[PDB]
Formats: sequence, C-alpha cells, structure tokens
Amino acid sequence: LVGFCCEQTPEVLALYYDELANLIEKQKGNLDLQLLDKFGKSLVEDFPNDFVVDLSPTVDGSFLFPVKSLYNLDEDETQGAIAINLLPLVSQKRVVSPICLSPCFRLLRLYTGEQNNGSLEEIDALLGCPLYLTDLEVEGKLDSLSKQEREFLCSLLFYALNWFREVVNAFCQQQDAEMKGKVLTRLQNITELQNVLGKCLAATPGYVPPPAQLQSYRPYFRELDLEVFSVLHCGLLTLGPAELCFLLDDMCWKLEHVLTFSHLCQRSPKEVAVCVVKLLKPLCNHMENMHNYFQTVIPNQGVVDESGLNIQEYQLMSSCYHQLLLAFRLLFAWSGFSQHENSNLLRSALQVLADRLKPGETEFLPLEELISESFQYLLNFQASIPSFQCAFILTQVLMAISEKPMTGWKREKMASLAKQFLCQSWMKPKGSHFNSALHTLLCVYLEHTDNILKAIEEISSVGVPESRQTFPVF
Repeated sequence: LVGFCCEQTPEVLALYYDELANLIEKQKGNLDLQLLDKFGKSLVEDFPNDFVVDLSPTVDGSFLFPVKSLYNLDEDETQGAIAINLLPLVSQKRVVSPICLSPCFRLLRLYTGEQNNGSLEEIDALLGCPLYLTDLEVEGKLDSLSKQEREFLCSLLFYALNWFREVVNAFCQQQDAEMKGKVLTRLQNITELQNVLGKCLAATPGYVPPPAQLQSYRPYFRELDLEVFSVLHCGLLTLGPAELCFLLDDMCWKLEHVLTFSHLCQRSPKEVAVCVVKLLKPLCNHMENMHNYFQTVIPNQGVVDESGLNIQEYQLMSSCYHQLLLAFRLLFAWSGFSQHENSNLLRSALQVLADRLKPGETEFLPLEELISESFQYLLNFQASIPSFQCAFILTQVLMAISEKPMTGWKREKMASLAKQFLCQSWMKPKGSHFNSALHTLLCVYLEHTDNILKAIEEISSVGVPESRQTFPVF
C-alpha cells in the first residue's frame, strides 16, 4: 500500500523501520522470529548497504568536510568490518542519513537481538567500529561553513548524536565487560560529541534535524532507554564528573515527566518506578556518598580554590548533587506515591535505607523507623551541598521521607535543617531563581519551628542587620 511512500518520502521509510522497532521490541517474546520474515530479514543486507561503509583508509568525494575516523574509536582489530560512516553511510549525499541510522539502527537492534534470542553479538562490532563522521577536532575551525559547510557539518553532528545515543541504547544492555567498558567508552564519546556539537550549534542558530543546547538536542534526539540506567548506576567506572551529570539528566527528565519520550514511559508508573527508584537506587545511592566525601567531605574546592575541581570539576560535583536532588524531590516521593501499590512498593522502596545511613538500617517494621532512618543520614548530608538550589532539595527530600505528620526528631530535625540552610552561604560556586528556593525554605523553617510568633522576633533581629535583595521573599 504505502511502501511506495517510503520511496516517495524516506520519512515514512524510517518511520516504518521505527514503528517496526515499536512493534518488534514491545511484545519482545511473543511476536515470533519464525514470523520474522516480512521486515524480518528484509534489511540485513539492506542494513549493511544502508550505512556500513568500507573500512579502508581513503575518503574520496566532495563536501565541506574531509572525511576521517573523527571519533572513530575503532577499538577492535585490523580486519576492517567497520567504518559505517555518516559521511558515506548516508550523507556524503542529498539525504539518507536522517532516517534509519536512528530508525533502522533500532531496527537492527531489535532484529539482531531477539532474532537469535538475546545473542546480540551479531550487530556487535558495528559499535566497536568507528562511525567516522567528518573531522571534529576544530569546531569553528571553518567559521564560514555556509550553513551546509558548517550547518551540514552540524546536521552531521546531530546524526552522530542520534547515532551515539542509539548506539549506547543498544550496547548498554549486555556487558561482556569490554563490550561493556566499550559502551562506557561510547557514553564518554557521546559526552564529548554533545559538547562539541552544542558548540557548533551555538555557532549559527536553526539546526533541528528531526529524525527522532539544553532541549534542542533533548526532544529532537534519541531514546533514553531505561536500559541506560543499567549502565550508569552500575558502580561508577571513573563514569565521569560529566558523563554522570550529563548522561544522567536523561534519568532526570524521565522522573520529572513519567513518574510525577514515548519509548520509556510506554510502560506505566508502578510498571516503571520499580526500576527508576528501587532497583537502580543503591547504585545511584553509592554515587551520592562519593559526591559528598569529595564534594564536601574533604571538599577540597571549598576553601582551596583549585579551579579545575572548581570550574571544571566544580559544576561536576554540582550536577551530581543537584541531579541527585531531583532523584528525591521528583523521584523520592511523588504525587502518586501515597497509594495502595505505590505505598507497598515504597515500603519496599526506601526500605533499602540500610545504606541511606550506616549499616543495619533495614531491621525494622516501623515506617516511621525508616522515615527517621533516612532522616538519620539525611540531614547528615546537610553539611556538604554547593548551593541553595542544591540544598533546598533536602527540605523537599526529607519532607518526602516523612509528611504524614511532624514528629519528635522530625519537627526537631526539620527545624535544624531549615535554620542551618537559612544561616549558611549563597557563596558563588546571587538569585532571581533562588527566590523560589527562598520561598520554599522560609515556609519550610516557619512551619517546623515550634514558637511561631517568635520567628518574627528573629526577623526583628534580621532587620536589625539591614539578603537585602531578597527582602521581598522574606
């Protein structure tokens, strides 16, 4: 009927390839490889000939850009079964790349995966081979690329971007520990790619290659699979201080949209939260400790001013913290946690707060016991954080481990937390977006503190001093 339309528009071609992704991976073990004939083996040789270029040294043709193994992290051996490159694999010529390298990349994923029943080594070296895009060391090294010499280089950028994100969504499931460490190398490559790509995209505006720098690669790009967590919550193979707080804003937006991008939340809330909170929790949990013990425990950029850990690693521990706070403010107890099944899964969920504090934390029936148990190390973390945007998640987080009532050791604790964080620094790692944290904080302290009319007496102490730009918030 409409396979002519896939010769009329490649949009519908990849869209069939990726609707086939959806119809292939969904009932992953019901729709059958024996039935897998129509699209089934329809593009094995249509996948190689799709983008698998010839793994050989010369790059002959025309472009703004001379081809290379640019990012071609071809970790494998010398027999060149690789080189499937977005230069000749799809774009140079007019267009083949912005359909299937995302779409039939996913297609080849599902097909090669459930074809031999989980043995995903068939498509394997396609990720160990270097998908050499154009040269990529200099970014504006031609700062006159005439929106195709540079804008086409950047659409090639977006192609390498979708290719990376999809390649990692492919690889990160299984881990033969060098394919696994390989995919870790891939996520590193994706971090560097996205950095340089947003640099070039910051060059000249208007570059959305819509095949699937904050959001303009975020909705218009690849699929943050919940498999992805199974790589990065796997204990931090340092990931990095950027490949945790850049490739972990994925899991941020996932919690902040699916549990308060239609691949990952095609599953449902309790169908999902049993991964994105409980299962991947202590792995993610381990990173939390390491982001204090260096970030504030021996918090060497706290007074030492080693700007590498201050302007490079600084926002790195920053990301790790604040993103860990979205894992509590949005993830730690949310607008449907208080339920029947949400309730029981939470009682089996934060009940892994043996490691939220020191060991022996899961020996108790009391839900108030665990509530104050994740209390017990929780405000103990209270001394580390960088910012009031990063601290005001501890009001949100601790109230999330509580909130039926206030109790002894909670109104007490919460008074302590609100008062300290009120008293602390807003020292530069200013406001206009901390005013929201200020409203949240003030109305947090002035509800835990026991003597209400007294707190205004403290406000008379504070008017004796005159932050005097945030005076309206107070």
